[PDB]
Amino acid sequence: GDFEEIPEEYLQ
Amino acid sequence: DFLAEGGGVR
Amino acid sequence: IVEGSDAEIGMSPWQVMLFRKSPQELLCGASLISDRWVLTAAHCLLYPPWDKNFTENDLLVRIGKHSRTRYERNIEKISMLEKIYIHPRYNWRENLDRDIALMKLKKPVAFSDYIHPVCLPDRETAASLLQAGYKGRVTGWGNLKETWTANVGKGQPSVLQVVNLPIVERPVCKDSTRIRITDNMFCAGYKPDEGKRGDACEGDSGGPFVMKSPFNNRWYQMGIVSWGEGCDRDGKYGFYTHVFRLKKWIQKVIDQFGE
Amino acid sequence: TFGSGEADCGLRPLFEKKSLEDKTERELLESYIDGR
Repeated sequence: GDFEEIPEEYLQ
Repeated sequence: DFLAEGGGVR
Repeated sequence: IVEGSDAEIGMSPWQVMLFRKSPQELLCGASLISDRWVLTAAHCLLYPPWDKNFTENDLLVRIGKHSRTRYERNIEKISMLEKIYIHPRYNWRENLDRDIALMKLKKPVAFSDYIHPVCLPDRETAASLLQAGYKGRVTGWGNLKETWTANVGKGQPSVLQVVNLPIVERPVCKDSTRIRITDNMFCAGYKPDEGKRGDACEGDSGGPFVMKSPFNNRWYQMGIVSWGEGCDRDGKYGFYTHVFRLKKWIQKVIDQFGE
Repeated sequence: TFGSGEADCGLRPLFEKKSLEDKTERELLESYIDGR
């Protein structure tokens, strides 16, 4: 589970 | 019983 | 995917990733059938034996991806779900029958060199292409091996994997398992005497099993990576959700010629 | 279902669309005659 960035806009 | 028969979802 | 190889860039533009928000975890694959509809295996979303019950706002859909983990800022597209649909007669308990789900995208996606939808079979294509013997192609970012030595390496791939594998006859599928095979499944893989390997494995689910028609030169999604006993075992085949028998349902819920 | 029509799915922009094959594809096409 080695994942990068993604715009926090999508993680809220 | 899937689990019993040793089955496994992917 | 076990015993597969890295996909080339753009080779399966309809491959979609099912990404869980928190914690950020790749949960399954999926396929683009349209600019707003994505088809997956239902047990990605709904598996009570492992307390697995997702709601439209838990997950995200990442479309256009090559790398498993990287944020492919310019290529991929990241989407929110409006509604999730699971097939009303999906049997997770007993035999995993009608392992299918649609998910509708809150907003439609723009098609590119890396994003484009697969076809859904019609009767003649199902008729002529689902034959024992004929190879399909499976792709996905799931586990490379059944089990591995912990912390000595990486058990899930860096990039999308491809494996081509042939469709086994019903009787042979049927006597490979003691689980209740239904006419909404197929199994696929190589025989032990075949001297070639490959399978899909956990996290590859929902990923499309496709065929290419030699006559119109197009790709059709014939199945959905569903279940199996372990991964890449001899005399053991992978089972897929036979999309063509489930297409009238997919009709009912896309309801294309409507509102 | 007697269903084709409208909207070009299946024809992959970097590949079919450009008359290029991918590396393992012909294995699939051949399995229809059974070879290689």
